[PDB]
Amino acid sequence: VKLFRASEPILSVLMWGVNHTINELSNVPVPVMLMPDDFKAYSKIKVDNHLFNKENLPSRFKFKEYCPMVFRNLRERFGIDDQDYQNSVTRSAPINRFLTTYDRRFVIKTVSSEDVAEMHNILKKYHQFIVECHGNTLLPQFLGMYRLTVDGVETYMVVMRNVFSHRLTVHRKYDLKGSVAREASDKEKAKDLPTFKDNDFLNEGQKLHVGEESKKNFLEKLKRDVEFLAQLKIMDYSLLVGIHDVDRAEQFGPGEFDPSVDVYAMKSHESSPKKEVYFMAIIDILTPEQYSKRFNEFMSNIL
Amino acid sequence: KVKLFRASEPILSVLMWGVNHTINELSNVPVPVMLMPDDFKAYSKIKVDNHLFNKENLPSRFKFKEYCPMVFRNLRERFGIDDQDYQNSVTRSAPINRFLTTYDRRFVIKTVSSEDVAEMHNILKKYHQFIVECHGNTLLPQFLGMYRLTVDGVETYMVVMRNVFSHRLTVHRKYDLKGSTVAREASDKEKAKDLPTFKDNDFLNEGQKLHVGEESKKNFLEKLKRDVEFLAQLKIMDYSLLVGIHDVDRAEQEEMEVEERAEDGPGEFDPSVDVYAMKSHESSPKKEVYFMAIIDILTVNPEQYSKRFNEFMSNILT
Ligand SMILES: Nc1nc2c(ncn2[C@@H]2O[C@H](COP(=O)(O)O)[C@@H](O)[C@H]2O)c(=O)[nH]1
Ligand SMILES: Nc1nc2c(ncn2[C@@H]2O[C@H](COP(=O)(O)O)[C@@H](O)[C@H]2O)c(=O)[nH]1
Ligand SMILES: Nc1nc2c(ncn2[C@@H]2O[C@H](COP(=O)(O)O)[C@@H](O)[C@H]2O)c(=O)[nH]1
Ligand SMILES: Nc1nc2c(ncn2[C@@H]2O[C@H](COP(=O)(O)O)[C@@H](O)[C@H]2O)c(=O)[nH]1
Ligand SMILES: Nc1nc2c(ncn2[C@@H]2O[C@H](COP(=O)(O)O)[C@@H](O)[C@H]2O)c(=O)[nH]1
Repeated sequence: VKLFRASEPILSVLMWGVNHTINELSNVPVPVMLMPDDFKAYSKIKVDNHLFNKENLPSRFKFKEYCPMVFRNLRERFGIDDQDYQNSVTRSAPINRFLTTYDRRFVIKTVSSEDVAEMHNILKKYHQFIVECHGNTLLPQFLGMYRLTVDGVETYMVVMRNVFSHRLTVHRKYDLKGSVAREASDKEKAKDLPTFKDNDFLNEGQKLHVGEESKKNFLEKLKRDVEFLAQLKIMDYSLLVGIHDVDRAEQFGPGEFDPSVDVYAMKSHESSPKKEVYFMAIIDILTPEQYSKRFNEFMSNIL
Repeated sequence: KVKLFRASEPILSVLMWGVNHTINELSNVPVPVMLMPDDFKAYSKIKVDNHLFNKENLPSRFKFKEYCPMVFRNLRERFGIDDQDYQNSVTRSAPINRFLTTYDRRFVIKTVSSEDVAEMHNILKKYHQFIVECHGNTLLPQFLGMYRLTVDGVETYMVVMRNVFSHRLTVHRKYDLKGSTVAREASDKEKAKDLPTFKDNDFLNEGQKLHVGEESKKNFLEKLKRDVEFLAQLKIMDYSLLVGIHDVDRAEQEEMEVEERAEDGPGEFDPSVDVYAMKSHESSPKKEVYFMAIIDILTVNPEQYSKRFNEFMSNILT
């Protein structure tokens, strides 16, 4: 029994919406291949309830899903069961725009009209790339795209796999581009979880010890990714890096995690100083050669 | 577990889609302690525009309206119908025949007019009360859902009710009885149909009689009494008693000829399912099952119509 109780009616519509579309899809046969029209397709539902079911939900609202067959396919290729996706969004209000499902597995990002256009723009190629690389990639994993209409207002959302662990705490965040010079602001430098940048990183001497095992895979991955982003003539994307300090945690065991769920996590190396878990993925790709090449190096340095 | 809502006509796919949709939604809605007055003016309305998506069985564009859903859910409960069952009966496979039956013959789906839906609203509060205080024991139509479908910009109203007839037992003869003083008979056109709808004068001509025996006759006549009086209270007129007769032996042979043909439990029913069914008196000639319900509830005035109706239906059985 799902009430879709959330701190805000937008979020209730979202939960209602994700629940409705996933159910709907469960009655849609899984096709032998995606078709070009699936890339221009959408489900639209308009709800108008008179004197009924008002407790958590608005009486009137619209919910639109973009390209449901493509995103259902992406979920699969990313190793994600539709029923778990649904459960993550609906069992409980997502929490604090940049939201997270209650179980921290999926990030829910508000985006713009042009963003959604940019997405349509790259979606066939992005899909094809996901196929070719068998789901293994540092790129953002796009799970669903949606427009909500509440109180006459439209709101676009993209749902992604969370870069960070969902049960492990992060002690560092470093947004990295590799160019110029970027730093953390005074105002921000004193927040609980500071979003440091390139220079703040190098001026700390911070390195990441994953061995040459993990580094070989990671770098091979990184280049094919940024090459793809470049071939798409895209840029200004960062490498989000999270650092979890095991020991500090002690102040179901520490450092323990499920690689199939925390897809970006990486164990520290034997021959390494402190014991930690790193999280590394490419974020912010919705907007060339020079940027890629550079970003590729700067990243291959800290490691 | 996939449901395609495959059907001969888009309207039917939409119906299946809608009952399925509204039942799931209702499942995330607490069962109230009691119904509230707004519940009697409530409705749900969904509007779908699919673009290049999910077009095999459903239209791309349609609307589904459920009237007073909280009331009808509660009605289903008081008639001992589980929502899952109802949903399955409607959605597992297309209704068949406007007048439809669920593929499993448990429920009837009648296409009705805007006026009908209006009349349903007029009487809905009192009907519910009357169903509460007779504990669901009535010859009246038992209403389970009311819907408006929209396909190709055309509106279609439907009411879902329980089948007057058994869902297993075959009917071999049926009558529509009113008791009117006017003449009422089966047309020449009708008589040549497979299962003709005979009328008042045909039933009398045939010397027909229904042998239910005294304990059942009383329980029936007591239902009829409050039912018609209730209908009388409301402005209601010109409803009929639907009478279906099932011949036990004839069915046994028909079954027999059904196997032999393919080659190339004894006149009983569940009274919690076949709610209008009565066995024949243990002293009847032929062994029989009857089904008897009032239908169509949406000079002579209602009170006198009821009175007429009553005395006739009372002389129909023995
Ligand atoms: N916990 C978490 N934070 C993220 C993730 N992706 C991006 N972020 C953070 O959320 C912020 C909001 O997005 P942005 O400000 O870059 O538009 C980002 O700057 C980044 O610090 C993620 O997957 N998990
Ligand atoms: N008495 C009553 N009639 C209604 C109500 N809602 C719809 N109707 C009637 O039912 C028919 C169809 O209404 P519609 O739902 O198509 O607007 C019309 O005759 C309309 O007046 C209601 O809440 N109360
Ligand atoms: N659509 C709609 N129609 C109504 C509603 N209330 C009444 N009607 C229609 O208006 C007629 C007159 O209302 P009444 O005088 O019987 O209360 C009803 O028989 C019904 O057809 C309503 O709330 N919604
Ligand atoms: N099997 C079955 N037939 C019904 C039921 N109610 C009405 N009918 C049939 O529907 C017709 C009467 O309603 P009509 O659709 O003409 O208004 C008659 O042919 C009658 O036999 C029912 O509950 N079950
Ligand atoms: N009443 C009755 N009729 C039968 C029986 N067996 C066959 N008949 C009838 O006799 C005719 C021949 O049936 P058949 O033997 O060809 O199936 C058919 O009309 C069939 O309905 C039976 O056991 N009882």
